[PDB]
Amino acid sequence: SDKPVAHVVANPQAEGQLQWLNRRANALLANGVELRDNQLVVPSEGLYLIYSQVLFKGQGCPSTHVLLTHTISRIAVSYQTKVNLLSAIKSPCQAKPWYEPIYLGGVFQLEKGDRLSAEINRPDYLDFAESGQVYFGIIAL
Amino acid sequence: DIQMTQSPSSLSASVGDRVTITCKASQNVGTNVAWYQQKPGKAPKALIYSASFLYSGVPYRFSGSGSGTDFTLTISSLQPEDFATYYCQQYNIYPLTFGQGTKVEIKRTVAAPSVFIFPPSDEQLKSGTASVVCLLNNFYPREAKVQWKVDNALQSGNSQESVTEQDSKDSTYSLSSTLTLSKADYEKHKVYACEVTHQGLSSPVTKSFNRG
Amino acid sequence: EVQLVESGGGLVQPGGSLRLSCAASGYVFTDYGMNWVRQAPGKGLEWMGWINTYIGEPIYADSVKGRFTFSLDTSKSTAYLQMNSLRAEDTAVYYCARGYRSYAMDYWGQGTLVTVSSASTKGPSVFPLAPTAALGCLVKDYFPEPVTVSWNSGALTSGVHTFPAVLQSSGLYSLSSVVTVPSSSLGTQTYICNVNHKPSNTKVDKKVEP
Repeated sequence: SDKPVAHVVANPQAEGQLQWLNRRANALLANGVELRDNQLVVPSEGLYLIYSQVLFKGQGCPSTHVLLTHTISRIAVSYQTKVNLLSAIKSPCQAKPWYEPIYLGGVFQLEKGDRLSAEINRPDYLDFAESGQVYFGIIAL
Repeated sequence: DIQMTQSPSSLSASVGDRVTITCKASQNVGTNVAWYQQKPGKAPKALIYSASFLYSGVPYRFSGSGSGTDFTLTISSLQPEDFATYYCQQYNIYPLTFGQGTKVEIKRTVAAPSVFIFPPSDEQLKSGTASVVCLLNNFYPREAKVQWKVDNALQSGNSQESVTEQDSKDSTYSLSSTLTLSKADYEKHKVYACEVTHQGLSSPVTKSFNRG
Repeated sequence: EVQLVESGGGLVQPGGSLRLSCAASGYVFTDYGMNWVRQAPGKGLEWMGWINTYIGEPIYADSVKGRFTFSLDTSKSTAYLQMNSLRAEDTAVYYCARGYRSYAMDYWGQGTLVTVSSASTKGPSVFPLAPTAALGCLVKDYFPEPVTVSWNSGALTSGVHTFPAVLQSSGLYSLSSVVTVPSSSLGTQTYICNVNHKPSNTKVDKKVEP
């Protein structure tokens, strides 16, 4: 179809890191959306559904309070400003492993050439082990 | 202008030790705070951003924390190569401002210096001044005393020293000493000697030579 | 690989004028702003300013306002620092570092040392220190700094010690670089230290044997 679209994914081999990946089955880069420096490039002005999900996993809890945070940023072409659009926080800890997912979703108007960044603070805590657990995506509407 | 004050201003720790340095901001900067690592005479390497976020390819043992005014950088397990100076920075409002830096030095098991002595290059003597060099190699801790002796005559005022920063592999030091005199006083007295003392060595150690 | 490579620095004379270039590679140059940070010799980090690479507008710190100016050649991916009316107090390593507006700095230029000084450049001298065996070079009587030393053009790093320069009574610096080798390697393999001094005249290399 004709709308700018992306659904991209964490990279299974990417070593302990969040690397957004469209070369995959059931993954999308289309209609001018580019993946540049691990960010989504908005090809045109409009309204975009933006969404991301990360799934964190620990084995047990180390002795610090852990704050897992997951964030989608808009880098505006002209101003060159990084700004929070979507952010959520989780606090997993207070033998056996734990799993905290985070979902982010929303509708904003984006200028052509704007960039979207899906990022988290602790890549050591990231589980992409099976598929569909870590993904970044937008489609214009 | 937002102050950033790191504590301590420097610290020693053993390899494997948890290490904390703390940053306090003269105003609430929220989470807009970043930590940098500068190894000596290198550019800064970006470590953490928006106060907890890790930059890619940066080892996990690094964790940033805090919000409000107080922030802490934490090295989980200290490593020989974590030897560096670390700067917190606030980007909340202009101008950007940095902490004053915190030196992180590694503590390690005692090492005794390798002593080498260097008659000056003939090419120098030709040009008319002269230099004798002593190399203390790969030792710890940093204190060493280098006595320049020419046939038991203890020199002074005439010689300088340079010392390395901590080698990021083994966390040791190395010393270069230089004894300068013109060719006029090259041939001057009997021995050209270098005596060294370090608390890794059995008894005070000279290593030497003579001319020609 | 993102790369900021800087140059233009080196000796100047007081009241003088200098332009610094930060040449960026490996990213879209107009996708990020550029920060200018200077660091005094051994002191901490001072933020001079930021420039938007897309629309070209800079922002200056109050101290540096107007006495320095930033500019761009977008098309060659280089950012500029114009420095004028330089005082001895201005001596520093100047850094370009990439970042968004009012945000952190991910990539830093290797830095380049500006020396504001009345004196004139002095090219190094260079001398062999001839012999587990250790050996080295010595770089006497040069001003200003920096000086870099490689060995075998960079094919020998293991064991290389390059000392910080002392300041001699001369007013002139000097430094030595050494390295240790095995005691059988003497006579067989080829060891030559390669000394540069860029802000002045030079490149040099030196053969070293008993």
